Amino acid sequence: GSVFINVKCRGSPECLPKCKEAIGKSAGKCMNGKCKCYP
Repeated sequence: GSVFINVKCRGSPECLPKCKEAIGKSAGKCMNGKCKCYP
């Protein structure tokens, strides 16, 4: 499962820097309006 973060998004690319800062990897997607990250 992905790591859920409380950061809203309208597409997946914007999540990559948010994920990198939250969990340390530029790996993620926007799902149901919030970023999901993969450590």
